[PDB]
Amino acid sequence: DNVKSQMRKGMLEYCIMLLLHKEPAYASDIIQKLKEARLIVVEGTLYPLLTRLKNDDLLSYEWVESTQGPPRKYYKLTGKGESFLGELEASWKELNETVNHIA
Amino acid sequence: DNVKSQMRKGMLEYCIMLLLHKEPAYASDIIQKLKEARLIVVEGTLYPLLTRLKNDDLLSYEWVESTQGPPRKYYKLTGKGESFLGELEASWKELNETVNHIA
Ligand SMILES: OC[C@H]1O[C@H](O)[C@H](O)[C@@H](O)[C@@H]1O
Ligand SMILES: OC[C@H]1O[C@H](O)[C@H](O)[C@@H](O)[C@@H]1O
Repeated sequence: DNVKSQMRKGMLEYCIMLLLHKEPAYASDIIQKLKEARLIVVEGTLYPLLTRLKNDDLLSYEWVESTQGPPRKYYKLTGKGESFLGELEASWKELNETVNHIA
Repeated sequence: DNVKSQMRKGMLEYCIMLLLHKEPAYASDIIQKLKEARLIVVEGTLYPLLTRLKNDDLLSYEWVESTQGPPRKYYKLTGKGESFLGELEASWKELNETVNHIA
């Protein structure tokens, strides 16, 4: 219920930070890169997490302004985002020295 | 702040479920197996997560009753815990088909 929900948000949040770490991207680029990974994540799911990560200053954005379409948010992983990402990746790595003790 | 906190709880929660998946254990066994993994996690950190995972029926416990010491909680990963754990491990695995698209 609550634990499952937060942990699943966490996985998706980590995945967003992962995808943004090399290239900045529109939400639509993120959705598309997920599609290539055989993952469907809709706007209803993706948008609030982007907002949550921006609010904690892990992501930041600038508006891309046009005359042809609406303003689009162009997201990048911040300094704080890159450091926290580095922490998490090393923690998954440690979680395989754990996977030795479990088995 | 908030995102960092929930994501770190998530990592530890996953680690607890990982450690409990083969063997049931006292909190002290979990702390000890973490010590062997070069990880220090104190009671103040571990206890509320165990409680949180039990409350979502991912863990369950029975009291070990003695005349020599106090009652001790003996924890195991539930059916629901094992299934959710299986979901998460496969999701980390998928997160390496993601790690190809990131690079
Ligand atoms: O607000 C416009 C939104 O749609 C655009 O297609 C972009 O993918 C996204 O970054 C932005 O949030
Ligand atoms: O309540 C007693 C507590 O301490 C014991 O040492 C056990 O490690 C733990 O499972 C239990 O929660």
